[PDB]
Amino acid sequence: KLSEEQQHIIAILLDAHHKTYDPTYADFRDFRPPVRMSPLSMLPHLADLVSYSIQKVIGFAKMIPGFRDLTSDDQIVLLKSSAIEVIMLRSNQSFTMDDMSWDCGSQDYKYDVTDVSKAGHTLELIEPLIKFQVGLKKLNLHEEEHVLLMAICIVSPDRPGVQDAKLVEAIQDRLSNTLQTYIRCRHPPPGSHQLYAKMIQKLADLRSLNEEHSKQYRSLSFQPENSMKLTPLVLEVFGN
Amino acid sequence: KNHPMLMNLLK
Ligand SMILES: CCC(O)(CC)COc1ccc([Si](C)(C)c2ccc(OC[C@@H](O)CCC(=O)O)cc2)cc1
Repeated sequence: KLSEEQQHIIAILLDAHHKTYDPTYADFRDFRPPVRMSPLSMLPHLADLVSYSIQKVIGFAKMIPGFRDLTSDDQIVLLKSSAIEVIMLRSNQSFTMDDMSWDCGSQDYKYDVTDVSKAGHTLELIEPLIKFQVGLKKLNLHEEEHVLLMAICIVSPDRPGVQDAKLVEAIQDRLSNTLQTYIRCRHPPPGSHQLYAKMIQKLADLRSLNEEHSKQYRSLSFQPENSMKLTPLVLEVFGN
Repeated sequence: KNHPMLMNLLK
């Protein structure tokens, strides 16, 4: 059974997600407009969406119990390394399996594989990305499990550049033990069937997606005309 | 490099 401490962790993470995820998508009007019908016509809009999402991921991470107690250098390392993965994870909430798209409230803000390719990305990323979204969606995670998985993703001690790896691991262990205990005592069978191992495998998949996205991001952002279309925060967090 | 925007969002 969940301890009071573990229940507090879950409550904090649910609150953190709800303060940083807007299921009305009301801010999307502020982004540069999507353009479809120009191999990069969607780059300005999707750069703004990604930048917006980085802000949300930072806001979520700062609420993870213990995260703000790490050194600021480790906080930065963890966020720089995990941000793209948490974006991929949190985007699953808008992903719909009926047409393999991210539906953010309106047709203008419904993104399919063509839209992602129109930000410069290729099938080498988009195909595993869609496969990941479908696989994650088919787990039918409780929101508790979803916010625990994002938190575990962020506080991973094996990220490159982490200095106090043992302190990071201590936070992740608290979160992992909370997730395992939640699955065992609150996820009804058979849905709990190897759910933890499957969620861990999703973290492995996100590492592979991270490497491919970074490879394509580095190639795209190396061209100054493309970097010009990004945002200051994207350049700072994803690299310049 | 420095990460002032990331750092400000962490405060
Ligand atoms: C150089 C181009 C570059 O590489 C970097 C600019 C492009 O990178 C990308 C990264 C990821 C994606 Si996407 C998995 C298709 C995605 C989908 C929905 C999102 O948001 C939905 C909700 O989570 C917001 C609601 C809220 O948070 O309130 C966010 C992202 C697309 C482009």
